Amino acid sequence: PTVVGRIPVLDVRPVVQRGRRPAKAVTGESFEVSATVFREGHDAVGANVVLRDPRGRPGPWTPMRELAPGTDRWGATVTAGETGTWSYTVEAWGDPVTTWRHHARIKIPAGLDTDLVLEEGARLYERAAADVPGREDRRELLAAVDALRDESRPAASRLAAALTPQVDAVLARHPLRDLVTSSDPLPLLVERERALYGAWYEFFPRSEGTPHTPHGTFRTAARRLPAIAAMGFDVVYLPPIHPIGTTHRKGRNNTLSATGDDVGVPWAIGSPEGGHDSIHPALGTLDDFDHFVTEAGKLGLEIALDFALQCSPDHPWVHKHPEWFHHRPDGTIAHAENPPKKYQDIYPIAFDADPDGLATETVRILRHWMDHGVRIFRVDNPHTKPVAFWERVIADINGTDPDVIFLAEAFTRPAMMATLAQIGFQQSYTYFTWRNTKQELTEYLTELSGEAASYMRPNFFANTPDILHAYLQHGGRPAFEVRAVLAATLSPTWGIYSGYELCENTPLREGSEEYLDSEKYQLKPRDWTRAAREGTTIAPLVTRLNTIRRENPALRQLRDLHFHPTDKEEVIAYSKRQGSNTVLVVVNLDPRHTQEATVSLDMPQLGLDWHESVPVRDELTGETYHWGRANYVRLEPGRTPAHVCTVLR
Amino acid sequence: PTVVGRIPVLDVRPVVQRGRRPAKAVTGESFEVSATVFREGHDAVGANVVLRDPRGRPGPWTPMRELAPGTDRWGATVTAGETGTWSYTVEAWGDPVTTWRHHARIKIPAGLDTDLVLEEGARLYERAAADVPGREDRRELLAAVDALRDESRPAASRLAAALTPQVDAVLARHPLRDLVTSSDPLPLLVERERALYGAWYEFFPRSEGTPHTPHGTFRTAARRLPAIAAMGFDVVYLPPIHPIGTTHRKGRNNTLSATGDDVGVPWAIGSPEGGHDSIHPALGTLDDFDHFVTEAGKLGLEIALDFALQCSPDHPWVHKHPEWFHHRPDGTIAHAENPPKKYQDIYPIAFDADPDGLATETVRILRHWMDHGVRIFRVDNPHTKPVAFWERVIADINGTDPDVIFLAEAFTRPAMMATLAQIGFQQSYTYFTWRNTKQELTEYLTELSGEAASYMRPNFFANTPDILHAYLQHGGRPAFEVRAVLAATLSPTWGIYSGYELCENTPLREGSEEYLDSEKYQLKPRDWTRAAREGTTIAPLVTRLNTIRRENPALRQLRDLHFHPTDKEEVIAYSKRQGSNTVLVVVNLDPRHTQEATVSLDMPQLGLDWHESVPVRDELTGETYHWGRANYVRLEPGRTPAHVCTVLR
Ligand SMILES: OC[C@H]1O[C@@H]2O[C@H]3[C@H](O)[C@@H](O)[C@@H](O[C@H]4[C@H](O)[C@@H](O)[C@@H](O[C@H]5[C@H](O)[C@@H](O)[C@@H](O[C@H]6[C@H](O)[C@@H](O)[C@@H](O[C@H]7[C@H](O)[C@@H](O)[C@@H](O[C@H]1[C@H](O)[C@H]2O)O[C@@H]7CO)O[C@@H]6CO)O[C@@H]5CO)O[C@@H]4CO)O[C@@H]3CO
Ligand SMILES: OC[C@H]1O[C@@H]2O[C@H]3[C@H](O)[C@@H](O)[C@@H](O[C@H]4[C@H](O)[C@@H](O)[C@@H](O[C@H]5[C@H](O)[C@@H](O)[C@@H](O[C@H]6[C@H](O)[C@@H](O)[C@@H](O[C@H]7[C@H](O)[C@@H](O)[C@@H](O[C@H]1[C@H](O)[C@H]2O)O[C@@H]7CO)O[C@@H]6CO)O[C@@H]5CO)O[C@@H]4CO)O[C@@H]3CO
Ligand SMILES: OC[C@H]1O[C@H](O[C@H]2[C@H](O)[C@@H](O)[C@@H](O)O[C@@H]2CO)[C@H](O)[C@@H](O)[C@@H]1O
Ligand SMILES: OC[C@H]1O[C@H](O[C@H]2[C@H](O)[C@@H](O)[C@@H](O)O[C@@H]2CO)[C@H](O)[C@@H](O)[C@@H]1O
Repeated sequence: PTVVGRIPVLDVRPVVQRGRRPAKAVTGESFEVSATVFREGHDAVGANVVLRDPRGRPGPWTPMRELAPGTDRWGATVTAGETGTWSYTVEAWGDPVTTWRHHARIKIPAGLDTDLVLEEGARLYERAAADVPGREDRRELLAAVDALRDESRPAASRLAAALTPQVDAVLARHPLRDLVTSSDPLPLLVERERALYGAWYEFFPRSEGTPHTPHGTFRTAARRLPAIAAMGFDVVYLPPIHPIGTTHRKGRNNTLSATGDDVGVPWAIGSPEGGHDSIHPALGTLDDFDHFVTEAGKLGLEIALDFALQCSPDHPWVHKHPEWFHHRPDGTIAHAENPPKKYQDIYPIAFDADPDGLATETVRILRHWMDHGVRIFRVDNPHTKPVAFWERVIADINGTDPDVIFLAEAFTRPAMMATLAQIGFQQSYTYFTWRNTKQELTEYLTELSGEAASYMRPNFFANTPDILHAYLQHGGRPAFEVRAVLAATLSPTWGIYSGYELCENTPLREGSEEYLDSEKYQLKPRDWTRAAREGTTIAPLVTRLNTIRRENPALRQLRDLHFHPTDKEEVIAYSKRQGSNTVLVVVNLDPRHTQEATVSLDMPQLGLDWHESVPVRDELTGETYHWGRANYVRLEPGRTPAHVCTVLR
Repeated sequence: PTVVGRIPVLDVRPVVQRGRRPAKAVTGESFEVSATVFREGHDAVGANVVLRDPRGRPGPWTPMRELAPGTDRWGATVTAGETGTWSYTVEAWGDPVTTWRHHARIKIPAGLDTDLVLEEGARLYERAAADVPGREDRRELLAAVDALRDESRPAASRLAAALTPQVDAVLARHPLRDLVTSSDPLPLLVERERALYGAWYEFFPRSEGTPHTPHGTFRTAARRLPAIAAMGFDVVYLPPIHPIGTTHRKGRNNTLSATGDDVGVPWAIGSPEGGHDSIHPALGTLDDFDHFVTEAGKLGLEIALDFALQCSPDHPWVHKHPEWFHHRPDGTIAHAENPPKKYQDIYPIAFDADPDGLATETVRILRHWMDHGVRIFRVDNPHTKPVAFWERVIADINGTDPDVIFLAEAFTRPAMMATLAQIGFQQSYTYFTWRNTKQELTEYLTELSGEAASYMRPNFFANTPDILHAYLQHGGRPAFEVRAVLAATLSPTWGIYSGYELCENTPLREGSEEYLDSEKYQLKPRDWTRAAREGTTIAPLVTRLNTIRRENPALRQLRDLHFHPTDKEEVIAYSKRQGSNTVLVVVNLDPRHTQEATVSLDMPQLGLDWHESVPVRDELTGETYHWGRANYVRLEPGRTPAHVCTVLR
């Protein structure tokens, strides 16, 4: 057996890990399958994609086209259906009819061998006719065969009868394919919509309490849910809900020693009261949690729980499984670190003495929470545990429960970030927060919407408890408005951490990305009512963004994205499409100064001619414009951060 | 069972066809193996390359280094030995000693836990000692262990005793490696020196005849061999040596109808006198050929025969194997083409009726010529026969005869060119002749010396019978001098077609790359003696170039190559290295005007400091200079094309 087939079909993409891990999609998502296809000699080739579902059934006729002239790179768009493990193959073949046609068009006017040429075409068309199941379509091709062979008619007339639109239409649907050659199948893991698309809201239940009982419970924290669903979110991400240790507990503002009433950091998991399978007694009981989850569901909210594989010094594991920790020679366990950040309040796990015990327990924990309706886990700092540990765990859980979604909070280097997604994390946190210029934003989203989309699905949290960017610190409310538009229009999954709406932007100190008086170390009650009546919240903008996303398929996908040029460095423009839905966005990245610019649209990239002028609606205001090749915009910070326009049908 | 190992080692390179075809080397050739290596958490990793020979034996300790900070990309150089099929693995591991050292250097001055830290280092070094086979080296590490544990000594003193050069030296050779993880093996095909390195001379024996018998024979053509060996060539490439057909024979200057004396084109193979396994009767017999090959061998010349899988209309195959041709409905066979070039004098082979019969016969033919000492085949237009056909043929021939070398004359698109090498062609013709500007030359050689060197070995023919470039037509002798220098210094294989030395540069007409009165269609006798006495030949330059190549290992490899900047667009500078041999070349690409420029050497890329001034010798003249960071040159066309300098040790 040779490595190349009769008709070379090489380097099929997408490919992950040389085919050892699957490429990714979700239900209804489209993406481009490509390959390098060519043949010996000078005759024409064709190619098509054969997409096979989990039961092995082939999809529709999906012909490919060469993507640029002389490159021999071919592509076609395919669309995932139901969830599960799919496969894709590229078939390449000689296209003798295209070849003949080319030669005929030249030879026949030139009077060169007209009878031999026309007979050769007749025999090609007959072979094509012998495969066509339709009787009418067969009749049509035999009628052309007859015409081609009618030696009483003029050459150019005979030929023209084989080149009619209705002959072309038959041949486009049922082409004569010589020497069909296939690649080896590549795998596609198709998952549920939410893996790609969803809006996320993070908050700490404990901060939503009362004057009598400041430490909120699941019963009191439930009252925040309706407001969260009303802002248009689909997922509520909770920090750790377990008991919190006392030894080395952190006080307010990341101070080393807690005082008597300090609540500590939820990520310092575990005490004599319980570990990762338990509920912090101040939040209530498992039954209260079930109530929280039921009420979330009725509002169309799924819960994502935080999963942090680490322990406070008081976690039961410390004495029950000492070999899950690395001990120094005096028996002590060094506290966890991410230099120059220190986590004095927790111990890191050691994985190499009892990897089987750790796997078994981890998945029991996850299954416990799964039995209570948590189908989405936000995994804390996954890059500080072994990659192969996550690979085995996710495989074990998705083996019985494929719907479960894991989000990797890996703010680390590219290689680890990529690899974590490739070994099975459905979603990933990203570098979004550190992309604020037009050049940074354009470069990064080109990367994320390109080849990386075959393995990574990004979750653009405009802020987190650990990340308050200088852009927001220095920008104020207009900056919060911009970042919200960007996140919500550039990724089909975005998120905010509670307080973002209120434009909280006081840092711990100059040049830090920590908040001052961070909610990680203290209860942080918020006057939601006042903010709403005094209009000091960007909650209405947030709500509108999620509505626009729910109303526009283009914003619920990642891969179709194009950046259109402008004459201003502060002003950025882009478009996204899904079927006939097209969304066009123009953002002023300057939060302090009004910017006026000219936006030059790539009209073909919108599916229009250059001279066309088509109507749009700015969905933020309801206002209408007529836009084309070049357009003046004027964006005043505070009044408008951006135009988020749909192209009107 | 997981795809990722305990310590991630990913995307090992070189890789060809995802591991389905081997990466390439020759004996004594060095190249970089790389991989992406990292781990969970913050501790250090290390990595090494394990090269395994055909009998499975591991090479030496070959430690890798990260190639750029923060990239997680690691590399080391390896060197191929004997010929055959090898394998390479990258091993990745935790490097606990580097990690410990880092922490110690900080903690010990800071007075933090000095006893615990020093004991932890002691126990690492003890484990390191248990692996070390050397007794002296073991003693050295245990002495450090003792020092580290000597609680009577100052902390910083204890530490310093574990960081001495002689401790480092032991640890560099025998490191403590945690959690060793390997990539899956990748294949390497190591072939003989001539596959990469060699100088080629093409001529037509029939042109070297006598006044009585103008049509030269193998006996008369042999007289040219001594002069070819004296110019320093290693390989003589002969056009087809078989009988030439009569039907549709071409006349002089590619005219359609031959007249009574016209000899025709050697590529129009076959007549009633014989086919591809026969000798043209006007060249003599097989015994005469044996004499030619024997005399070539005594002069250190190997012969490459042309292999052109195509027929004249009078080849016996036409009636013996009609199913090896495609016949039109009237029974005729369309003559071969490469549009807009037509080959009326030959029929192309059809491969799909009797592929097995074509394979069997092709390899019998090659083996015939092999039994007569032809161990190199120049394959004519391989891209017009199926890629899998070439794969099967080369594999069959190299299966029994691994020393045989095949050169692909595929002047075609990148995909086919790349693939033909990857399926087993040892060498390839290239775009060299159409790369004449500094930008073209720099770009193309960066490509050839980069990733493509894992599968493709280039053969830079400065001219061929089918390619007389405009640069030579418009440049005259100074152009010939430049192109020679380039070809000979940029590739470890180069070549010329007879008459190049005489600066023959008259095209068929303006804007053609054909020679006027081309040797393909006529006997072309040359007064070699007169040209030598009158100095109208660049044979002395050619000879000097081949001597320089024979005297300098740097020019017998491809992959080590760097372009140094200059302030003149017409002047190009580059360097190549192999061990302590460094060659530096500066060429004036302008054949009409003197050019003066400043050449700014990347001194580190030469292995020197910026301020250093190294002596060089221009090997073309014998003159000596002292060169460094910035150097004035002045290059007068006709007097000097280039400086070809060796850096003096
Ligand atoms: O006949 C049309 C063509 O004519 C002229 O081209 C010259 C050229 O200027 C000469 O130097 C020489 O070209 C060499 C190249 O130097 C050499 O690299 C190689 O070419 C290969 C390319 O390097 C490789 O990329 C590929 O080319 C593709 C290419 O990527 C595509 O873009 C596409 O090319 C089109 C051109 O864009 C288009 O403008 C025109 O080209 C003119 C050109 O302007 C003019 O100066 O047509 C082509 C579309 O067919 O297609 C090609 C694939 O065919 O592969 C090629 C080699 O196949 O080899 C050539 C010559 O052997 O010679 C040409 C004239 O022969
Ligand atoms: O001196 C340290 C460092 O401090 C400052 O970094 C800022 C930065 O300006 C902020 O925007 C943000 O950084 C983000 C990045 O925006 C984000 O991309 C990501 O960074 C990743 C990179 O994308 C990726 O390339 C890789 O980084 C490697 C890098 O390729 C290496 O070249 C090497 O970088 C060195 C730099 O040459 C040097 O400038 C300095 O870095 C500064 C930085 O200039 C400055 O603005 O030192 C490093 C050598 O340590 O190393 C890194 C790997 O460490 O992976 C990173 C992943 O981090 O994420 C960061 C935030 O993590 O925040 C930082 C504040 O630290
Ligand atoms: O109590 C443990 C630890 O939690 C925090 O750090 C988290 C952080 O919030 C996550 O976003 C990510 O960086 O992982 C960290 C560890 O789980 C606190 O900020 C930290 O001070 C605290 O010690
Ligand atoms: O005899 C056929 C054909 O020979 C020449 O074309 C060659 C060319 O020289 C080869 O090196 C390569 O390109 O393939 C061709 C045929 O094998 C002549 O140039 C041409 O006129 C002639 O028809």
